[PDB]
Amino acid sequence: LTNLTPTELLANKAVDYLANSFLVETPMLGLLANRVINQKQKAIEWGAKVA
Amino acid sequence: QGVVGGRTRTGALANDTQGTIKGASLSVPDYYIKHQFDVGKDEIVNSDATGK
Repeated sequence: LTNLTPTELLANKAVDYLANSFLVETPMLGLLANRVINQKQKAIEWGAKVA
Repeated sequence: QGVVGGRTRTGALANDTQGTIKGASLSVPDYYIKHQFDVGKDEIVNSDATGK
């Protein structure tokens, strides 16, 4: 009522909508992502014919 | 209440005042004990499924 419904007793249920539309494009990551190699070693050794 | 009056055993057969029954009248008055309020139809709905 004009006074029998205080704000603090009104729940005001929200729409279940979270609004994070942040920068999430990772195309450079997107390229060469599903081919990431998980080594059991910390080093990456490969040869290079330089001459 | 009426008066009781005496007469000598064989005396003037008289008349004495009777009780004056009286009519009392009240009225269920033409006035109200009332509570008048207005509720906006929003406040009914804004606080139907939105009340703690």
